[PDB]
Amino acid sequence: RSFSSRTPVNRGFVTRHQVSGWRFVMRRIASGVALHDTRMLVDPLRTQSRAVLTGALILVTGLVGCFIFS
Amino acid sequence: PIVRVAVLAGGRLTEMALPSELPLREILPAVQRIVQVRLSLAPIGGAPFSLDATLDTVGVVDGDLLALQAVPSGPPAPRIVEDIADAAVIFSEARRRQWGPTHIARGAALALIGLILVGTGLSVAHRVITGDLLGQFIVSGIALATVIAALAVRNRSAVLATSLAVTALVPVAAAFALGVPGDAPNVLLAAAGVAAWSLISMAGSPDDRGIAVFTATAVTGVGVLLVAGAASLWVISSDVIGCALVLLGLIVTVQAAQLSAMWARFPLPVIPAPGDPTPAARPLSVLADLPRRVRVSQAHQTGVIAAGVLLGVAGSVALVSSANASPWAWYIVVAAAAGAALRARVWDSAACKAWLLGHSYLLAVALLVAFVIGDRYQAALWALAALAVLVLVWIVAALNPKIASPLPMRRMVGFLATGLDASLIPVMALLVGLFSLV
Amino acid sequence: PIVRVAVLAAGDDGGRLTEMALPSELPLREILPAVQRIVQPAPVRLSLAPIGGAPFSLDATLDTVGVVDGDLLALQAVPSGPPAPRIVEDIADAAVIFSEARRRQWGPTHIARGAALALIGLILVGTGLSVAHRVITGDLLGQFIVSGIALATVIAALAVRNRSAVLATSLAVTALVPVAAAFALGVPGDFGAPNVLLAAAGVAAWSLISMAGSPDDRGIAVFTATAVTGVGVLLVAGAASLWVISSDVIGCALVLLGLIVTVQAAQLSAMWAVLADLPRRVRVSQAHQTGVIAAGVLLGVAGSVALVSSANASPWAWYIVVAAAAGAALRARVWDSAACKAWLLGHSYLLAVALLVAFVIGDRYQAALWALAALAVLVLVWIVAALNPKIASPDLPMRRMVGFLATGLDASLIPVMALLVGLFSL
Amino acid sequence: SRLIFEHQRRLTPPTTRKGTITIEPPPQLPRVVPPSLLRRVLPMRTEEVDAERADYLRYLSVVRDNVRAHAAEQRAALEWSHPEPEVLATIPGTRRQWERDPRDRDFLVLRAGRHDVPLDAALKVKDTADEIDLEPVAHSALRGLLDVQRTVRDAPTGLDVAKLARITVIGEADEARAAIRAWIAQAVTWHDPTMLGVALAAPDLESGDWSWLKWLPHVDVPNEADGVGPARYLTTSTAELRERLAPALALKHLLVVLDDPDADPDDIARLTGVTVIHRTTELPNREQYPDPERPILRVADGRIERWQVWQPCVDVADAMSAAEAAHIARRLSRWDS
Amino acid sequence: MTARIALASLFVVAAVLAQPWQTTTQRWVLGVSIAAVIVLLMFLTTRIGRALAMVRRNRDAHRATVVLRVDPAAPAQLPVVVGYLDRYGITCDKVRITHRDAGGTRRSWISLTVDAVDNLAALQARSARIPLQDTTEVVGRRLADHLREQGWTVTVVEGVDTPLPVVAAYRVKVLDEVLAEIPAEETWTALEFTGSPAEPLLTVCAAVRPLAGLTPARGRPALAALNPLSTERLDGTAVPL
Repeated sequence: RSFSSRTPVNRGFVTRHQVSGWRFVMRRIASGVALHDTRMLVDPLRTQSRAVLTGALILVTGLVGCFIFS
Repeated sequence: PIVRVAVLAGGRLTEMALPSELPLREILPAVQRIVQVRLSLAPIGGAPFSLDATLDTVGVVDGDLLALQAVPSGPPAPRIVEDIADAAVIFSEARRRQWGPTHIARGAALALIGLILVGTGLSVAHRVITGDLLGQFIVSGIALATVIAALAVRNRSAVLATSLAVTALVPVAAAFALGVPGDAPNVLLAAAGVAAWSLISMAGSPDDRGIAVFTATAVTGVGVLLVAGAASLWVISSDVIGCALVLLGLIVTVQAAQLSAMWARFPLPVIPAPGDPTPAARPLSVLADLPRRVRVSQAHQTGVIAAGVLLGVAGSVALVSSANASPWAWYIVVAAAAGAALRARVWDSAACKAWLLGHSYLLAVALLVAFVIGDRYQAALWALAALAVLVLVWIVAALNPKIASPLPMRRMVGFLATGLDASLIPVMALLVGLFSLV
Repeated sequence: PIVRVAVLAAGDDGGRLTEMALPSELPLREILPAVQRIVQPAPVRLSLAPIGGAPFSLDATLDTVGVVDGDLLALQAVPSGPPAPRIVEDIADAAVIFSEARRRQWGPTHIARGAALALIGLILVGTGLSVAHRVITGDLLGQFIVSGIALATVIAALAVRNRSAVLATSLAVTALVPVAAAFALGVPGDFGAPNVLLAAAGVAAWSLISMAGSPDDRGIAVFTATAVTGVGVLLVAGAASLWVISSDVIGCALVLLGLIVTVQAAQLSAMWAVLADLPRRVRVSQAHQTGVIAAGVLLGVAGSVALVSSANASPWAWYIVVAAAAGAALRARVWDSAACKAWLLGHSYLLAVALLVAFVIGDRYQAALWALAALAVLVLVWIVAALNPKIASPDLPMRRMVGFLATGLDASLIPVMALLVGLFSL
Repeated sequence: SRLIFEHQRRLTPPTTRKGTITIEPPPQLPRVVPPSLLRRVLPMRTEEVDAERADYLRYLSVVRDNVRAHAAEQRAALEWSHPEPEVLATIPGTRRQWERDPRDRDFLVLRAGRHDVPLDAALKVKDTADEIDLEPVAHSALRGLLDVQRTVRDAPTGLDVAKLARITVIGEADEARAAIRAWIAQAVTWHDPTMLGVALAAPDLESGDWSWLKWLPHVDVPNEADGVGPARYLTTSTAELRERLAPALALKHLLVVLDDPDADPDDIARLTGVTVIHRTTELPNREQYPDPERPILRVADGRIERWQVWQPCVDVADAMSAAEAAHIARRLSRWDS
Repeated sequence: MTARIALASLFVVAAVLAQPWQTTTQRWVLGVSIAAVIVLLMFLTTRIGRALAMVRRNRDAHRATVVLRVDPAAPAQLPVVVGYLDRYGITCDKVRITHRDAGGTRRSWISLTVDAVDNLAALQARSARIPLQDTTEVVGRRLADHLREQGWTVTVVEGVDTPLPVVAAYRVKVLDEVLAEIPAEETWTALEFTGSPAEPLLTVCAAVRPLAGLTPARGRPALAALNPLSTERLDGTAVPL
């Protein structure tokens, strides 16, 4: 059918899984010293940070949209 | 019928084997001969025996610790006892010591803190108001003496050390501000001095006392440095300093716990590769230090939130307080204040919630003192009225514990709390004129 | 070779205190069954302990660890068992578990402290704003807003008296800043002579109103201190406003009032207030003593500033400020408590600080550096007295010499008061 | 004479749930793709695998709490049945002195220190994946769980003297006798004189070092008088001790401790309970596969290192002094049973 | 005596600034200053105040005492009674040994005074109320048991005696010759130890119904404090033994 990731028994480069898992751990620690629950059903810190990031995105979008209206 | 006991006589107890059912008038000379006035065998803390009663009459069993002592002069001394009921105030009369030498140390420490504060204030007023180079020399001398005092006593006291290091950053921040002549471009060096001294004294610290006063001054000094750098080199108005300061407060208030857990130096995750990692486990020497690092993380988080509030009021008082600025500034001020009040529904420590809910109070007080120091005296009464509404909405939530007890309503409150900091930075683009420059 | 002690066994119901004759020169594991036989039935392994200290380990006898014949020994436990620290390796669970020593619940009891602190801050900053409006412009809204919020905080500190008694006393304490600002801005003129009389009268009247209607302690020392201070400034401004011109007899009059109410503090505090509720009355009388001594220090600093603030200061005044400072510092040895000693020792510190403030405000900047030098000398002798402990067994006839110096130096400034005010040269 | 003892039934100890605690295996590293850039410009992502990671770490926190409850229950049972050797001076007067009946799971086991016992629960994770890669954080967290919570921390430990039949102790002569006195006091406090006995052989014994064994009711034989006390077993030679020990060995246990490093160690055997605790001079070289019986325990400064090949086996030992064991044995001479 | 040094220095500095002694304005003040410095010099005005207070006299429950009548008194029982100034956490303020030589039979009393302010919270543990008298009787019973044990006999009494007629209560300067020599038909002698029995400090008063080194007491409280049931301090400064 398919081939799952298998390694039999007998350098350094960050994969996508290591980066995503590191960011999940760093969003579990920072939701452990802030919310004092590590269940991570919801996480409001990511909501605040993505709110500020979409604010910067709306700034960049309006700036480019005024650059084509210039 | 033999009872073997230990008889105390220089207090070396021997081991004897007395006969039980004989009167003590014949046992006592042999005991005085073996071990060493009418002497008699008494139990410890008791009366001596009747000298003609046998040992299996009084009730001596194998293993008692008798003692040779003289018979008293007739009374039994019946060992009175007074029942007491509140003994915890006796021990509390022993911990509550008198004047002693442990009060002179606290008095001299408080007197030294008062010396450094008064010597900063007078010798700043001797340079700001009028005077020659004599004024700033005292500030620099007090600053360098207090730095070497707070760095020399870190191993002897560690409580007077952190107190001298907290007190040290008012003559440090005053020594570099009016040290260089000129004017402002002088808050760059003062912000650098208070940030550098707050980062030096955060190195050799215990678990607490690297609390909010150090990392809040560090993040506040770094933010004021990164804002005043854009004013020292370029030329920007008050509508850029306030925007950059409020934006910096929003940035390091939102990204506060990530920055805390990065700055706490936790035992970093050992997330492995999909190849052949087989990584070593965390040893038990670094796992037992963890309840110290959690407290350091909590103190750093409280300080980062407090520095974000101090920066978000430090530029909020520079956007609109000059003279009748644009209503985009009067929106950004209320937007940062209501945002820092809405973030208090997120956190769970009490000091972070207090510093976030006190941002509106600090904003009203700072706008009041900036309307007074700017000589307006008409919007100052309105800032006092806004402070009155703030104290009223504190009181209504306090004495009536139904309003302060939190399913679509909370979702709408969260939607407002995300809409405010989503719409802040576009209004920051409207305000400075960065849309109009393109 | 026995010693007679009395052991205390407060474990069962209240406690038992029993005198006994324990044999010295015998290790304590041999005589603790005797104590546990006498005092307990008339288990962690219990040991004798001095009250206010570590328990005696059972290796040492009563002689080698030093109990004087007649001591009071408690029956404590062996000092601790070996504690087991919790150990977790998931750092998020270590952040939620090891930070539970935080009392981190918000609750409806942090909002009460926040609301009380917010109300106190609002009262203080409204007073500050409207005074700063009044003392730099000319308006009838300064008196209006101050007399509004002062009446508001008096009514809101009298009517909450039988509801909290912690917000009531603290609100009445912070209410005498707007009362002091509301009474001092009536009949404006050019700030006058009797504006300080009206302010001191209002402060003393409100302090006596709130002290005679006070339930208990925690807020008697501040009210007694500001009451005696207000009555003293009232009795000086009564001469400075009604009697004569009072050029600089105000300073000697205030230092005389401070000296009288400091050396006679016991008689004033006795004048202030079958086995009774004496644990309350002792605390009340001690608070009254601390208040009267604090008022003496404050009146001494006030007159000591009013003498030598201005230029061409007479050298009798510069003697008498130092003599009052050294007398009030040498009166620390006669008072038993800690706060009275602290006020009498810090009178000189408060004098140096207030003289520095009075030289900055008076726009001199030439003797304010000398005020900083005197403050540096005072904190230097504080640091020298704190570093190596010299308690007052030295420093038996030398204590009599210090007592003679303190009797003379408290008496040497009484003729200099009459010499400075021109009473002798009439 | 003496007092009397009656066999009051034992108090109920906190029951240990030594069963099997199974953990579900970690997920099998689901493969996400790079986000296919038109999907990145449009507004199994990382959100699905992060929600699955959070579900597995919630389950792992639940089973970590259950394992910590198992460990606290086991340490409560071990601290109830092996107290620190200052608590056992309040024991021998109470109703909990002669308690260890031979049907118990802790009978004739003698406390010796405080080290990491291996948590008798199973802690078995069920896997059938033939070398499949697992999810990296969800496998790293279980790999951190299965070695930190797998062992209890410092907990009261015991020499199982029911099945040792000899003990060899090496060390300095007044810090090894502290350990011998400590676990022989643990032996003489808990078990009745109809269950164990204590003998001794020493050349300089009546000198405050081993004299505290006068008062014990265990050291007596049945039916001798000897003047002062019945027989006391406190002899000086070694074969002469065995001549005194003739009817007692031929099941009442014994702890026939021998103190002299010379003079024929283990002359009694080579039995079935005569655990002759002998102390010697120096360590062997390549001693022949150190048995589950007859071991060799060097008493260090604070550790009791078992001779294995130094595998210290006890992190912090307990050291009862001379007068402390004198107070133990003097408060115990009243009761006979 | 700071107020009298103050007024004496006031009159002396009034004399010193009165140098031009002319037309009797700066001569009357010189005469007043040399006539008022001799009445303030301070050991004479206290005699006038005590005489006026005697003319005024001619027109508690915070300190509780226990008394014990010891018949065969001795100096060797003075240690076990002087240790009760601070022992068993009760800190009695004063310990008084009073002999009465009325006739020939010397009657000896022992008085212990427990305060309630000096050991306020040492009594607040006994009950929610303060049992002052109930613990002063406990200290009295403990001293009675201790003194009856060591050989003497002691009995608690409550109606003790009359030290003054309802006569001459001198004070001594602190010793053994005066206490063995101090006539009339009734003589009283009282030693009073106070202050931390590692180094106690005593006063001694003595009444009769000047011998060698006595001092008469002008102006009575010193008689009314001399009964063993007094809660007072036998006024006069104390020497360190």
